Amino acid sequence: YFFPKLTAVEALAPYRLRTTWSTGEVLEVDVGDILRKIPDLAPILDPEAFARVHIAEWEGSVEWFDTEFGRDNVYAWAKEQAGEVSHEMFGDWMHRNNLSLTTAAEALGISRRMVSYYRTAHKIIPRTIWLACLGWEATRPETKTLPRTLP
Amino acid sequence: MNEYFFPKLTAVEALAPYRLRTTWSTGEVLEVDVGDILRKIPDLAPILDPEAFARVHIAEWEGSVEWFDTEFGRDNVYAWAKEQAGEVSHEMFGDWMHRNNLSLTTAAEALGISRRMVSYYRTAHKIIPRTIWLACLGWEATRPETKTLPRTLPA
Repeated sequence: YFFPKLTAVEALAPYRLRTTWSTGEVLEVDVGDILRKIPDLAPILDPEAFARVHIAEWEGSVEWFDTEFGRDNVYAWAKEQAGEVSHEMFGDWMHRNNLSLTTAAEALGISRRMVSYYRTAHKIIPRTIWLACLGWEATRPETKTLPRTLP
Repeated sequence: MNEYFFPKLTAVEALAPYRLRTTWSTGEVLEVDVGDILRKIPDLAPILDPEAFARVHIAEWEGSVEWFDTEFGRDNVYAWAKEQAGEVSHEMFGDWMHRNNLSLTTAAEALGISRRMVSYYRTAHKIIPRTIWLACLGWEATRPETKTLPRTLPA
């Protein structure tokens, strides 16, 4: 799952969006690259159709014609474009290392609850935690204790 | 499917009746005769006056080629300009998709090209090569029920 709720979206100058969330966050995000990448999204490149952006009823997604972008993906891209670590980066770290909430928690030295919060975007990911994720990847396998230097 | 037309009409100039010169955001400068279409729509008869024709411009906001009232959509004018030069228009290509009930997926599969390239051709983002249009017509002539294509046309 994904914790934040989208409460507003507004089109700026193509192809930038302003998104407002239940967390009180107001985040901007450029969706130009994805609209140019995916052929099916071509009608949205027309500046009059782009301006038509709204929240979809059922799904809480960013929509022009039909639920184009899940709110979770939009939230991650905004974090990433802003130079922060997104819940998707954290999820990718877990998936590529075949970690559960439990083994991720043990990997990082934090609680299971905290791992869940990071993966669900319930809590923003500190720089410290992402450095730890990479540090953990750089020190595999699990030795008896952590090394004094990088291998 | 919804429509997107990539080129923007950036200038229109009345030449000798009834030819126009059109400039586009693609860099293209294309001439096109509209005399035949004007003659076929009784409501457009006043435009046939050389003085009236000379007053062609781009419609405020709406963007069509206009004399009195948004007469020709820029996308149609672009298509006619291509067709009159003996080139394949995005409308010919879109008509081929439409009359065969094709999507980006089934058109791409039909022709053996990418969905992106189908979209580029459809939306006038890329000029359509002669080879591609011949392929559209060949596919229509055989409409293969399998992936494998026949050695000859059907009888």
